[PDB]
Amino acid sequence: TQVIVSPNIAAVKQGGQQQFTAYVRATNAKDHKVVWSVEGGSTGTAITGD
Amino acid sequence: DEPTSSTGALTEFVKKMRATARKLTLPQGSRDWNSMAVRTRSYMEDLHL
Amino acid sequence: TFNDVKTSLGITESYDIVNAIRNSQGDNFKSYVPLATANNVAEVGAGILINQTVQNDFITSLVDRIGLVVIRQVSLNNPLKKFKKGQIPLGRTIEEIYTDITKEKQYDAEEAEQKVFEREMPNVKTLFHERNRQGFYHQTIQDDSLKTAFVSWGNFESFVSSIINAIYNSAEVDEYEYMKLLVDNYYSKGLFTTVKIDEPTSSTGALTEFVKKMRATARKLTLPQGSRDWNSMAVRTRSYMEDLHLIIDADLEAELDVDVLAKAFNMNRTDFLGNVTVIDGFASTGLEAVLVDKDWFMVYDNLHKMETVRNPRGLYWNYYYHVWQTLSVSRFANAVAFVSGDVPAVTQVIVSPNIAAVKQGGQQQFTAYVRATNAKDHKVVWSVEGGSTGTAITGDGLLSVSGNEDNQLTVKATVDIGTEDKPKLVVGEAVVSIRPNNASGGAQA
Repeated sequence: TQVIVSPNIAAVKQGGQQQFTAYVRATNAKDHKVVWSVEGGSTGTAITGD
Repeated sequence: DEPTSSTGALTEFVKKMRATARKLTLPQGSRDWNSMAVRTRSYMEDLHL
Repeated sequence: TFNDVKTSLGITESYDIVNAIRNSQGDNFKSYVPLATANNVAEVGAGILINQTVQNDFITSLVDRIGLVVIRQVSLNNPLKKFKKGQIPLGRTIEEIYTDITKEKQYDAEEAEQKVFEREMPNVKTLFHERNRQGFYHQTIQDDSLKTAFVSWGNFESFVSSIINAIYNSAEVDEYEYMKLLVDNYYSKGLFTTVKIDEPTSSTGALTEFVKKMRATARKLTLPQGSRDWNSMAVRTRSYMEDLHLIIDADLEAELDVDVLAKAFNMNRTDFLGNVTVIDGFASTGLEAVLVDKDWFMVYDNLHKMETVRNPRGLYWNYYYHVWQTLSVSRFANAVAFVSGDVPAVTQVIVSPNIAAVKQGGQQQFTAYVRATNAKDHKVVWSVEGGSTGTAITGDGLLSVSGNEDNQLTVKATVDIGTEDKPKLVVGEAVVSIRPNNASGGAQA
């Protein structure tokens, strides 16, 4: 039904790294896969898996 | 889910907490929470988390 | 005395505001353009260091006088003096004793017939503090030559008083640096219980993830049953919430102050839960927010002695203010250092009472207490380095010495972390002396 992202508001230092956590809110326990992405910013600003 | 795993899993734990603690203290009681399965009733001043 | 000098003496002068700039551009320096005496104010308006005898502008034979003397006074106080615990006149060493809990046995009346007078030793760990610093603050005041430098008696006394307050400030400056040094000693020796955090300066989630580990450890330290961990001796001990002292620096306050509190409708729920004190130090790397019991500090005193001599040939006094202290750290109190950055997998392996004193042919079990930082790994590897030919420790800590065992032993509890090609070990150690048996000895059937 929805996805909740941990640290909904984040304020990260340049060069810093904030670990984010997805919380998939569901009914059937299929343990669904998350694709992480990021909008805006440079080429260097890129999210990894998890 | 583990409530320490996120903030979104934390509030989900609280909603399952407060819903359950209300069920234990309904005036009509239930069989669903003992292990002798009797219609018992708890009170809010008695529940210890 | 002095001959000529420049006015800029210790001045590096990033840019010349006087002629090279204010006379030069039509820029933001236009507010200083109409000032007629600006080239004088920019010259000596920082203060000068060498005083000339400037003549008078009209009667050139006259001189210009010092119109005011501003003796400026400072009072320097140790922020950690509330952790100081007393004074020792006689003696050097402190014997801090902890007694620990013991193990239950089962009731059985039939076995109790023959084991009335059986004996069971208590579990007592002790540690030791001894006197550390011996220093003095030499100062010399030559009162009679200093009468040439003043005109008022009220300024002469306020200056000679100030030099007496140059020591008693330095005795408070150096005592503070020694009480910070006990923290960084205790981290360098690897004895805090490190809670791995992120650097709170980077992301505000990493700040808010740090407040959670702060309040948890504070609640964990003060559980009424106590806890075996959180100290270096590994005993069950219980802290009081009024006795926890969170020692942060000034930057980590303003992170909590601007970010966390400013935006907290309920201030007491993200509070640090300690008696927060502020430093500007910890000196090492990643170390911050040391959360200790007040019994952690074992700072005692030995001598506060101001001893004076007067040279009568040259009219001066010497002021030797001796300070002798016992600056040390209890390990029976429990202490947490929230270290950001990368910390090892295992910080220390605490072992059993390290004074076992086992008879030949006897046995002794040695309990390892691994201070792991992250979650889980790390089976302990045991070792009997020391005497041999009979001395053999098992996979648990049983020693089982010998009949022939004479030399003291070094029971090692080894934990392998890291790379299999360069195995970094965290080796905890325990000592045991071997007293002779003298019965069931010699030869045997």
